[PDB]
Amino acid sequence: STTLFKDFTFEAAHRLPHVPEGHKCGRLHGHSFMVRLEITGEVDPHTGWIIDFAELKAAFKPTYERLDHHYLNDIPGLENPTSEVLAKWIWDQVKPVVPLLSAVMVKETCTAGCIYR
Amino acid sequence: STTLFKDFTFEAAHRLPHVPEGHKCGRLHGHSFMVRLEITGEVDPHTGWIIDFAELKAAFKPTYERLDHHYLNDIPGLENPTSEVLAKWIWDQVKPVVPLLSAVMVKETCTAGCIYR
Amino acid sequence: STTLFKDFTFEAAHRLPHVPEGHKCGRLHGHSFMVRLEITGEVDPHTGWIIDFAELKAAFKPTYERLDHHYLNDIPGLENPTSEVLAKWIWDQVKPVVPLLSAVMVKETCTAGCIYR
Amino acid sequence: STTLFKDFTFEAAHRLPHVPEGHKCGRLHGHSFMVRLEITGEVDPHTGWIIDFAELKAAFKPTYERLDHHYLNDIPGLENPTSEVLAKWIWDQVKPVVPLLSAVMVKETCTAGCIYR
Amino acid sequence: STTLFKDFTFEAAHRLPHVPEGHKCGRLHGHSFMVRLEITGEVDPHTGWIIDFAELKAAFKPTYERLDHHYLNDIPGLENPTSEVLAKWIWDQVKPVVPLLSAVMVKETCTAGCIYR
Amino acid sequence: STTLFKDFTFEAAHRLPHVPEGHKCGRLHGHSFMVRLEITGEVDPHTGWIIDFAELKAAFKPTYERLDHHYLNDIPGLENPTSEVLAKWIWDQVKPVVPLLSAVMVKETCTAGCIYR
Ligand SMILES: [Zn+2]
Ligand SMILES: [Zn+2]
Ligand SMILES: [Zn+2]
Ligand SMILES: [Zn+2]
Ligand SMILES: [Zn+2]
Ligand SMILES: [Zn+2]
Repeated sequence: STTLFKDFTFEAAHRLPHVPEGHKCGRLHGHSFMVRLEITGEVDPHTGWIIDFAELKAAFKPTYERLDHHYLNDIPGLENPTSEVLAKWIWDQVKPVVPLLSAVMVKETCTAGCIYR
Repeated sequence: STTLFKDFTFEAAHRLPHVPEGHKCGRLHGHSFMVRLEITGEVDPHTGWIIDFAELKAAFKPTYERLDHHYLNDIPGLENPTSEVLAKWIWDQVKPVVPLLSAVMVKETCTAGCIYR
Repeated sequence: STTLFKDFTFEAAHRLPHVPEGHKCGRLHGHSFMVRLEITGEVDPHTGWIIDFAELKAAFKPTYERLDHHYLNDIPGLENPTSEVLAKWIWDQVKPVVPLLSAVMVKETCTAGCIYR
Repeated sequence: STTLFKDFTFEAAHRLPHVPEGHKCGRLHGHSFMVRLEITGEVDPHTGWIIDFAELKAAFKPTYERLDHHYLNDIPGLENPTSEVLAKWIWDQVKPVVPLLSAVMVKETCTAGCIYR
Repeated sequence: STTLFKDFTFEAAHRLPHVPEGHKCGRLHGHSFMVRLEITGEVDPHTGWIIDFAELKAAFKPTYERLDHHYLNDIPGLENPTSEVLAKWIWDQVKPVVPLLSAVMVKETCTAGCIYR
Repeated sequence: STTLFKDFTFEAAHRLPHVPEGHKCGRLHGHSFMVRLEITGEVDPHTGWIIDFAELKAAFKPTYERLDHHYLNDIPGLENPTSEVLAKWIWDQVKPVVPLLSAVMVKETCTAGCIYR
């Protein structure tokens, strides 16, 4: 009934393979992505934390490193790297290392994002 | 399971008619409104999208074009143009042409708003 | 269902008493905190408001005045003033004087927060 | 050289009377304006300030009063309330009571502004 | 004197060819770029403007459409697309069509940019 | 010529000890500060940079680690930690190790700050 969240940003290149022929999103293009990891459980009586942040950064780092300053399409499972797919992919990578993960949000621009539960 | 949202902003004038006599919100005034449209449903296996963003831009244009750089009180329904009523009004114009709309959020200033579901 | 929310910022010092000895969060430090108060209920058909912002500002001021330009550890209950605890603590001061309160959000930095419902 | 700046926002209705017939700016609209007041001068060796802020807030207050939650065009000197006009008008009102003011910046939208000196 | 500025954002891929072997910036990556164009000139007595905003949108359009949703390295003059080269290149495409232009600010990420001229 | 800027944030405590009896700024308090370092110089013909953004972090690291998650009053030179004094103090710590530094900006809150050259 308490939730935490943490934002990270990464710089990346991608393109959408399944859009019609002219579409601007089929060009190779890039963005400053924002990812929000959201976490839900009990507040620890001694530490007063649901989770240490240094834990959360450590458990995300392997996945973060694959995304940042990379080309998304070269990453297995991101063959079609829209926000929807990216956020599912991210959940799939993070959830088995962060059991208390309750949601992933991805934002490609400042005016548009996607949330996966 | 998956949600998407898209943010727009318009510049309009409004004033509240039902506040007490000298209240600042009863004077002719303006804001940079932000509106957020939230969509929920199935991710298409092939496009990797819930909805094309261009369908949405197009289905909101007419309602948008009515709000932007206008005086709100002169639009039928926006007689009492608080944030609450305005989010409800946008939902009401928008839900018929975007069946997957799951929420409307209105912000009048950067420090306050309202969400209608 | 309609939800309102208002955002406030205060400047404050704190430190965490229960982290291990090296840790940077055990040092005397501070932040620009953000508290989001969120309210749920019925829109008044006459005023077009779930609540008047003036009643909200007035009901939170006592709590705000305690938090702002202060050292958080010196407030009873905020002895371990993390986000999770800061937010439960704000809910307990505010729920009694704002019965439609539905959530409290606290952010310490721009990239990390906590929500209590 | 040392410079201070302070940012204020106000909400306000306006319209531009000298744009052509169709033009959307010639329709009654509003924005959330941002004004930045910039001040240059000696730092006092004892207080470490160029100026007390409360002395800037109090010296701006009467100009800020006339602008916040008002229709700009009713204000003499603002009959044509473009950004360039509105920043030169604020300097004309503030400069006499803050003789260290060195610039005034007005923004109407988050992406556009104007600087007068 | 008076100064105007207008901000644009474009989404794009690039990478640096002249950085050391392993350097992250030599991978294909991208950013959400910010470009600020700054204009300096006389305010016209009758319109109250330095320059019509959409006279400026229309004049940046061909330079903008080439940068947006594109791969910076394919464009002639941007074979080494650093901030500093980007900014001067934007200058060189725009200056000839916007005589009053007085500065180009390019930003690659929220916390880093460069100003030419 | 060309200017680079890079922004950093740190989380600190302070209090001013030279303000009158009651003043809110004389109480132990904190902010999320922001510091912009600004650098001016030749763009290198081959690298297309003025300075390497990595040589800047390394040279600033020792100063940033003294300010971050600390109480500013304990640091010599910051006896009276106003924005103005702090900006000047950052200049004096950084200029010897970054000779192309041309300005330092400090922001205590999102709505106020100070530039030193
Ligand atoms: Zn994209
Ligand atoms: Zn209003
Ligand atoms: Zn802290
Ligand atoms: Zn306008
Ligand atoms: Zn880059
Ligand atoms: Zn302070």
